[PDB]
This record gives sequence, C-alpha cells and structure tokens, in this order.
Amino acid sequence: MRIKPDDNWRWYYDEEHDRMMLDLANGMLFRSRFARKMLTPDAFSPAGFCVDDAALYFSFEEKCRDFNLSKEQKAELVLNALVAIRYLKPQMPKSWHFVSHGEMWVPMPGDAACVWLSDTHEQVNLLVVESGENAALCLLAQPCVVIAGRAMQLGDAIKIMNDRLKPQ
Amino acid sequence: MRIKPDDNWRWYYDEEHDRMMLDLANGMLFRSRFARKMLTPDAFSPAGFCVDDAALYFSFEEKCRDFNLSKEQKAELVLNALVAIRYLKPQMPKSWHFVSHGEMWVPMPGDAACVWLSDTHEQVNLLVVESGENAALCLLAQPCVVIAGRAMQLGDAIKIMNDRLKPQ
Repeated sequence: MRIKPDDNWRWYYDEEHDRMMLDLANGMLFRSRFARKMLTPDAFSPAGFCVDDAALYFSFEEKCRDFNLSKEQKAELVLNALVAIRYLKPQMPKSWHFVSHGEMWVPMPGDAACVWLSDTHEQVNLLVVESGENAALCLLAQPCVVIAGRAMQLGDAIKIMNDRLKPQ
Repeated sequence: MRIKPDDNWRWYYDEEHDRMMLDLANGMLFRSRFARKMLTPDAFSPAGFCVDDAALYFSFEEKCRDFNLSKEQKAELVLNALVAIRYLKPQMPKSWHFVSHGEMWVPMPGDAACVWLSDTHEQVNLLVVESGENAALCLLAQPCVVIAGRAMQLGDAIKIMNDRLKPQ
C-alpha cells in the first residue's frame, strides 16, 4: 500500500491557509478540503493521529479499492473522510437536486453510492461516511461536479437524503 | 516507487510559512528546507514541474537508492535536491570545518560523499547536487548534524571544497 499511517502523523489546523491538515511527516503534508467554517471546535487544537484514525483509514482504504480513481485520488478521498468523521460540523441535508427513488435504502459507511442530478440526469459518485436515518453524509468520489450553482471536487462533503442515494 | 511526478505538480513559494513548496497535488504538499533568504528571484513565481525536473527526479531517486535511509527520507532528500538545483542562490564554500585530504577528487552530481568534522572526527554524509572545480554544492544526507554552532538536518545545503569531500 501507497501511504501507511504512522505514529508520527499530526492533525493540525493551518491558520493562514484556513484548512485542516495532516502532517505526514518527513516534509509531507496533506491539505484537506475543509476550512474553519466547517470544523467543530475540536479541530483548532493539534492532535496525534490515533489508533482509531488508523482503523478508519484501513477500512476506508479497502472500501475504495475498486472506485474508478488514481491511487493518489483514493488516498485524498480516504484522508478527507477521516477529517469529515472527526471534525466536520453537522450538515443541512440536500434534497431537491437529485432524482428521487420511491424506496428508502439503508446506506452503511464505506459504501459506494450514486445520486442522479435531476436536471442533467448525469450520474454522480459518492462515498458514504456517516449514516443517519433520513440523511447520510457523503463525500464526492469523482474528480469534480457542478451542483447548485456550486462546483465541487473530490473530497467535498454533502448530506443527502436516503431516498436520493443508490448502490453503485 | 511510491511518489511519481505528475503533470499536476507545481512549484510555488509559500508567503506565510516562508518556504519553497511543491504542490503534489491531490491534497499533498511538500515543504522544502529552503526559505526566501536562499532563493533566486525565479522562485517567487509558481511554475509547473516540467519534463527536465522529472528527469532530475528520476536520476536522483536512483542515485539515492542505497543510502542508509527511510524511503520517506530519500524522498525528502531528492525533492530538496530539485529545489536546490532549480532555485538556490550561489553559496559561500566552507573550508575549515572539515578534515583536509592532500588530493582533490572530482565529484559528479548524484554522488554519495563523506566529510570529516575536524574537531570530533565524526563522519557526515552528503549528497552532491552541483559540481564546480573548487566547490561542490551538497545536501546533508543523514537525519541531523551539528557544524559550526548551527544545527542542520536532512536536505540542508552547504558548498564544500573538493579537497574535503571523499567518496562513500
């Protein structure tokens, strides 16, 4: 495997570029997708990467093996998922942008999900990171997409309603 | 191999942390050893990692395979070499901190070199990154050392006189 979690990793908030980061260490850094706006007040205090984060990392890594992405992309995808799980504030679920399915499906963390955009009918691929019973928090699991007016790229968060999500 | 140069790599200087970086991309960043003080005015303008850089990367990587280091440390070593070659200002060669050898040897870029410290006789490993006929730019190729009063760690530049350098 390409990157392997190590005792030396540190989460820290970068004041100047306004983004959660991981120190890798050894000259390497990972700048996540998430800025102050989206972090819980935990985030603002450096913390070691712990066994629990290691564990989530290993599961996510395997759950993503078969997504259609560069192994560099899979890494960024899984590292943002840890940031989201650990530090993201609660999200306001989105509904009406996506083709609705008459049944609700229970989606588990680590699942590959599609939604359909209700105007373009373009399929978009997500990774599920957190469940709920109405809403599921997902990360965008493809290089980019345009949603409301907004553009988003790989790693970006969005809470979607379970009736809009579907297995790949 | 693990890190592979990619069209999306960008050199840029980071105003806020005063260091030359490389964007890797995919969330990954590399922070080199080198601050404003040591850069040619080129540095202050972002630039794609180009085919020539890619070439230097590949020879330096191979010339460092058998150094006594972590593959993470070899990565940091080589990346700093690239910064050094591309962007470092001319250096003032040092002389007197190192055990002299009555003959001058010709050292090629890419070479593994030792200097001896003249008071401790401790051996220190370097990586040659530029040649000249008197002076040869080297990066420190071991985790850390103490030289004049200064500390230095892996990736740090110093220009040394060729009579002071010796092959591994």
